[PDB]
Amino acid sequence: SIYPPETSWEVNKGMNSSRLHKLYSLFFDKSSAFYLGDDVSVLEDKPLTGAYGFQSKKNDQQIFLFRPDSDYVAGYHVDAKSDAGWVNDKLDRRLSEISEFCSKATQPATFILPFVEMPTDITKGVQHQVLLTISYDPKSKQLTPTVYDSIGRDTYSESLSSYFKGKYRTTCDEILTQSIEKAIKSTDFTLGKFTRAAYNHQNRLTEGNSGSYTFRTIKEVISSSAQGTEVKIPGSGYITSNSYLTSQHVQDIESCIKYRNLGVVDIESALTEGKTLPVQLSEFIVALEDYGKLRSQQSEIGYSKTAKLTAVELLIGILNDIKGKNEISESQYDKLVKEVDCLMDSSLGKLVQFHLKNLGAESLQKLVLPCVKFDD
Repeated sequence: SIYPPETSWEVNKGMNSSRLHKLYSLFFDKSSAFYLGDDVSVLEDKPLTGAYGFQSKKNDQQIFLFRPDSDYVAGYHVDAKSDAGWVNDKLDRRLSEISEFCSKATQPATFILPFVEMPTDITKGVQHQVLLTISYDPKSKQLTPTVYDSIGRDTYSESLSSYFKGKYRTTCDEILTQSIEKAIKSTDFTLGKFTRAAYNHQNRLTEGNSGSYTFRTIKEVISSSAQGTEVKIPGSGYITSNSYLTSQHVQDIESCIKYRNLGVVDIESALTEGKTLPVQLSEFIVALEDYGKLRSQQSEIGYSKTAKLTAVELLIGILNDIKGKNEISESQYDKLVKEVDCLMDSSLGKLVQFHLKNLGAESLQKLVLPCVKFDD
């Protein structure tokens, strides 16, 4: 399976398990604002199926980060006459696997699992991205569950009176606490206080960018567990959301999803042996081809559509020729210079600009010139 470059994506347009996995590649990119190799290093294994293991350099603690899964879903019923909802069987099945790992765990661990919360009895379909953290201390013996939420509170001109919270739920906390209680019913562990940390002042049905917030919280919870520090979030350690999810964070995310072409084997490698994934030139070709496909489609000033499909076609041909063995005709290089202005216009430009920066060239000509064979 492959995580394509989705050239038109932006953070307000939502998350899914595949792209949240793709963003995991930035955890060992020293160039990225999400870099963790300072804070932790890879572990072996220590087999927690479906999770990546990490050992902190600074202290004793073990961090397990679960790979996103489209079945990590909890549904809650807004109507409080109904039952609290459902937790999908797979999410339940790794509350049980965490608890069995902890039953033999001998060093303290934190478990990080990104999942999706949704209201089922409301006709409207809304998905909301949240983060489950379970930390276990081998001497308590406590699992403390926490949910990080990027859309809740400051409540007031629009809260529920403690009457109406008896009538309506806004959260899967009731059924998720039940799931965790049932998962440790087997064991001897005492269950710590279930808390939900709601940050980023107030948002709508929109997640719509909470995928990006919970990815960011993932990096914050690994960093803070490695250094033995409280987790800091908006409204509790960070001034406002833009302190937390800064503009550099947003673009590290947007460039990863928009412009790279990663196979899941590459990401698994990247976090099972703690290494960066250098951008290769084939990705550039693929990114162009899917900017081409998606720009054929619409809108059916500026450069015409036929102008930029003729642009990217010729530039893909060049990059293919450049790729193997092979080298590029001088006749074809003149065609490209008269297309260079079109390649760098309007988002297609940011695509070209991204790859040029990640393959070490100042421009198209400087990228392709060492490659040209003049006659003669």
